[PDB]
Amino acid sequence: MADGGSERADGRIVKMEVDYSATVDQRLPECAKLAKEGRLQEVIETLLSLEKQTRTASDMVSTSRILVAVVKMCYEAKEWDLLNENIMLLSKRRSQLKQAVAKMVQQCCTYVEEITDLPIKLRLIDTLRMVTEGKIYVEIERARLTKTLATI
Amino acid sequence: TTIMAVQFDGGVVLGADSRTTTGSYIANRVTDKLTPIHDRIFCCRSGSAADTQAVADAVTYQLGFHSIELNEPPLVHTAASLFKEMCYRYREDLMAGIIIAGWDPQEGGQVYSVPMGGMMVRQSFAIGGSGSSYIYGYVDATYREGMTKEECLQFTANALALAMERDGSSGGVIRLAAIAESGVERQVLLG
Amino acid sequence: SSAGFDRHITIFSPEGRLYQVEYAFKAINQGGLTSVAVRGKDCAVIVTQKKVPDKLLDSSTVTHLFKITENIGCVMTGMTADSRSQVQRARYEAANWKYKYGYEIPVDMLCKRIADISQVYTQNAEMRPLGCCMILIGIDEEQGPQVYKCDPAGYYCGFKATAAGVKQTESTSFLEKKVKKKFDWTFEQTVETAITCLSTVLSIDFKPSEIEVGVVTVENPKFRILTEAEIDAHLVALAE
Amino acid sequence: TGYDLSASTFSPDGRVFQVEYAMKAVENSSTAIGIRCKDGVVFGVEKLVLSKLYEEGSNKRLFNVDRHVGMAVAGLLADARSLADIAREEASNFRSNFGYNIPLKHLADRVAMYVHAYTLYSAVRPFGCSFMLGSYSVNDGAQLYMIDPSGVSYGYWGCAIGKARQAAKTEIEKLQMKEMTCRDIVKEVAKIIYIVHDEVKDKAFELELSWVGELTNGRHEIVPKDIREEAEKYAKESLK
Amino acid sequence: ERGYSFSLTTFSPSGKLVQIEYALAAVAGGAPSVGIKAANGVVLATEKKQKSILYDERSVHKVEPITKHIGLVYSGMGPDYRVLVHRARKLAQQYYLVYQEPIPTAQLVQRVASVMQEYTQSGGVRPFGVSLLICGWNEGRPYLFQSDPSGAYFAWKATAMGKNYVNGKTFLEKRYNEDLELEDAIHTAILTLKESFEGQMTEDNIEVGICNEAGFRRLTPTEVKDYLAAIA
Amino acid sequence: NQYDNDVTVWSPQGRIHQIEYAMEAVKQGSATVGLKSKTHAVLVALKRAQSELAAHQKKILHVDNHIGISIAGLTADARLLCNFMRQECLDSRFVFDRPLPVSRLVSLIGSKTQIPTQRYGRRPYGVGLLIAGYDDMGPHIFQTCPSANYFDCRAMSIGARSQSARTYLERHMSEFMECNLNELVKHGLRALRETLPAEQDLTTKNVSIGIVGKDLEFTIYDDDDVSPFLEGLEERPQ
Repeated sequence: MADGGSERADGRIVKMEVDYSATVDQRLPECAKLAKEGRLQEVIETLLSLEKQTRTASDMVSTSRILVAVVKMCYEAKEWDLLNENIMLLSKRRSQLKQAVAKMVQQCCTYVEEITDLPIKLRLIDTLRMVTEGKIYVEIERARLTKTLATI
Repeated sequence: TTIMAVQFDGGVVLGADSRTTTGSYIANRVTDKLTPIHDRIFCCRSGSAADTQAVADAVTYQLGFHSIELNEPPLVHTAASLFKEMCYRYREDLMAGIIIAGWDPQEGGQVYSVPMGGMMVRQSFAIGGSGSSYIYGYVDATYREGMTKEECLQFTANALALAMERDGSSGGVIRLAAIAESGVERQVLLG
Repeated sequence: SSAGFDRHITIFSPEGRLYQVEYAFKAINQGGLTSVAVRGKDCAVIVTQKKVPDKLLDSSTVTHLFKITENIGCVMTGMTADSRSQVQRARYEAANWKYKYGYEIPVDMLCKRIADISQVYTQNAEMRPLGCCMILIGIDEEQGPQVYKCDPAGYYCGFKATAAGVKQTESTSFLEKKVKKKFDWTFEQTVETAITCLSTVLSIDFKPSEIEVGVVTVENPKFRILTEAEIDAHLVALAE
Repeated sequence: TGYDLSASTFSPDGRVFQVEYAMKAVENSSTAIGIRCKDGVVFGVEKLVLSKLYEEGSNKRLFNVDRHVGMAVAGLLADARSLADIAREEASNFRSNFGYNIPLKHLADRVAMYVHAYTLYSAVRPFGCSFMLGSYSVNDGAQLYMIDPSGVSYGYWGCAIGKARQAAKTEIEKLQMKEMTCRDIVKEVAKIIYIVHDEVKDKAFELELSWVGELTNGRHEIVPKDIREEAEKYAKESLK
Repeated sequence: ERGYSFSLTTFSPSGKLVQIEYALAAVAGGAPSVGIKAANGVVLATEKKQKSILYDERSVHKVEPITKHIGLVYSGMGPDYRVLVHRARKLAQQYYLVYQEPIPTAQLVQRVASVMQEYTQSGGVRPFGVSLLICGWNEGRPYLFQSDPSGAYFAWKATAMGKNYVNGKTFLEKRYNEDLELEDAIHTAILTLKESFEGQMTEDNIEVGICNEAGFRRLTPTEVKDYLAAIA
Repeated sequence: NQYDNDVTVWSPQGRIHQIEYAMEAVKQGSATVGLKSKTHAVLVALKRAQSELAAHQKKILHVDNHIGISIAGLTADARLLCNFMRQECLDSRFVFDRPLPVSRLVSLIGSKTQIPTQRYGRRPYGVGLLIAGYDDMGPHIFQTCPSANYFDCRAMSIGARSQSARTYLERHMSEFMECNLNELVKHGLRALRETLPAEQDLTTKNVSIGIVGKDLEFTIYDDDDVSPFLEGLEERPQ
């Protein structure tokens, strides 16, 4: 079943420039349902973590120009929509969040040696408003520790 | 005193007069001859007054306890059995004529007759009381199988109106009640 | 210490106590279950989980939420054999109130009749004192909702929000912190606190399949056991 | 010790050992299972023959209480024949006062109260029996019930009484319950009796099967046993 | 039962009864209470606590009326109290059906203690664990009596029961005089109940019933809130 | 040991010891053997005498015209169940005007002995029976016990050293269908003589035979009419 999620991620990374970005939002609620269910062997927490790593790679390559506040809006519009569908836990504890947080601060630390201070402190002030009242628990906290070490 | 009960394709239709006499004096112009035992099961009592009020309370007590324990709406045949057990056991001490009629989810609409001996029999229509001897010929030539509800309301209205006119012990006002799956529709007529 | 046969039958101790009855208070805790009662401004919620150990067992013949009369429901804790014997007594004396007196029994007067019977079992020494608890709800005319609790010693009192079962001293400690801060209580405010108290004490955060809700309302005085779908509806609604 | 002589006394931690003692009396008895398919209930009792020790067909534990109600007693056999007289007598008075057939939900309740009444007093002892109640009705389907010596009685799909209790219901739940005709279930019962209880302690054992459901029109009777005999022929196909 | 009926209270080798002395121990460790008889009425004052803020006070009542002019409180245990209340309720009715006249207060206490004594000699049962304070204003003079689990009646001017009753006993021995009024009696009754109380004394922590010659009257919490201003 | 006194008290092992003590009282009695065939229900008992001049104590006793029993316990509980047993047969005779089937008679007995084995203050009936009847579905042999368990057997023996009698009936159980009366009886008294020491035997002074059959009312033979049966025997080998 994650072969469908593999071929849709294979459909996105080739077609970020050809296809328009709203089709990623038209493919957003499908991967939201694939992250929701959770099965034994077909889809798994590691395959869910990789499919979010590929879209956040496609959303950072798309927002690698001066226009950055689409990935910051659409993820926040994704994380808010995933809260209102699910009950209290989002789906899991680590994979959908902590890798992608460690992805973004890896993207931020790579971009800061070329990019200006504006969209990255827009990025830092958006994730500081995330990790002040969203994911403030342990597992993990080094992704927040190097965040405020890069923020300072 | 004249009581009346006719079943149809849905539920049943009940009816009685309202005149209570003490032998030549009207002690009560208007009387609820009919009695709610349960939400879908009525009776309509005849004969004595102190006796039939005594029995109808005890049956309402026993059927009420039995249905809560079983946690379902009861059967009309179950309620007809309980009048039979008391009136047969105390047939030397009770002068009671009861017609039980009510809607049931299992078997639709039912009419039973428990006369003063203490037997029990299901009928399509059933009459009773002191004025019921005057409408035997009318109810046999007018009843036709397969009536609607409004035909039965018109049927019992003409049947009670004749006996009230001709019998002296029967009269007052007409009380009707239509029990169905939906609800109980009670009304009071004249004519 | 022990004098005579004060550990065995219901007589007094030299310390002015007795022991069989206070053994019966922790005869509930072998049941392994906890039930919570919360009264709001126009409702009264009963919530109780159930444990289903076997897949070869029904999901219908298990729930302790019983119906005494059409306007009075209850919940039972303790052991099960003593519980259903207690309920048939309550069903029986509710109906005798109708036959003798004519009107519907108040929920307060029923707890006197139960606690009197439990008194006598304590009282005469040659019989067992029936260890199981009792919680009632119901709507009174010109008095609103009520919540009571009979005990196997034989006493009762009214409450505002009081749990029973295994966990009380954590459950009642939470309800005190909930009540004394003087919040509003409407309907869903009352239902959500009855879940989250049982949620935080048991520390489960469950699936809507174990608990049952038995609310009664001023607008609808019929005792009503909630559907599993609408139980799931309240649980996701309080979830943010 | 000291607290485990009467049924009126409690333990210092709050249980009753006389009920606890009678529970393991039933556990040291032979295996009897009961399972319902979608249109009926099948009973199965492993019945031991020592060398000859009787006829072929003495002291059957498949009693026949009502016209549509069965039994699967196991435990102390003399007390089981007492309950069969009580359960028979109860259904008759339901027929006399009322006059439709006894529902199975009542007959579980009315019997288990009489079991529970013998767990209070120091005069009488608890029964040492446990049994299954199986019925079928076109208005209610089939139901299957289960009474312990304490009196805790409720619904099952598949249960098992005797020494092989946890060992037998391990593989009952492996089957299906809704997608089964009871005629298929009959040979499915017989393998489980044949699977469990290896003949190390007891060489000879019988297999009595009883069967109420849609095909028997609600009337309860024994299977045609010598007729068609397809159970044991299919049961001994499991040699490896 | 079977027909055992053997009394489980016999004499000690010293010559005392053991279970009644143990039943008095349960009374002494109960809720404190006080009653004062003051030449125009009698005032009963109990002391009602609640282990939580979750209980309700409009439900369980300690001061309980009997006829129209006879009140009754206790100091022992709870469920046994309600038994002999309902017993005394019916016991005052057979007086009124026969004699067509309200029962005198001395006549109840002869009958209630006769119930309670005869209860201890019979077999299979334990004694009660309740002592009582009965009062009433019959034929001009008011009355105040006290019973016990043994079944013995007394006639106090002012007594106390429950916890620390000897401390309240010496306090009334200096506080009470030959005569007061009714309001002064209420003021000293709250004073002696405030001896062994706790810090919160609200309208809910105490519960007071009086007997006028006009009749029995139970005080609502409004006046008890108003009368506790500058209490003791 | 403290829980081996009352009937009401269970055990921490799960077995009521007062029933188990009553089983041992049955083993103190003398031996008796009941067997059947297609048409007959012969039971043979073994009498004992107290002294050389006293009479032998009787075992087989008449109940009805088609039911007779043997005895294996106390004698008070013997006559107490016998007077109950006579009473039940004539009531069905007076009401339905038919003889009782044997199978539904014994369920009244197992119900009767149940009550004193549960209530406090009662003893169990310390006695075992061998009922031999005949009805519309053939002869029957029923044994009982103080544990209120009745058994539809085809041949049993109870009393003292009844095990050696059971071992005889196991290796001869096939022969018991196709035998008429003479080899039916002289099968049965071969079972009692294996319950004897090797210096005395059946002397027509310590043996009774009860036969009930199809056209044959239940008849007790003793001390005169046993000598026609005690012929065609053999000594026991060494």
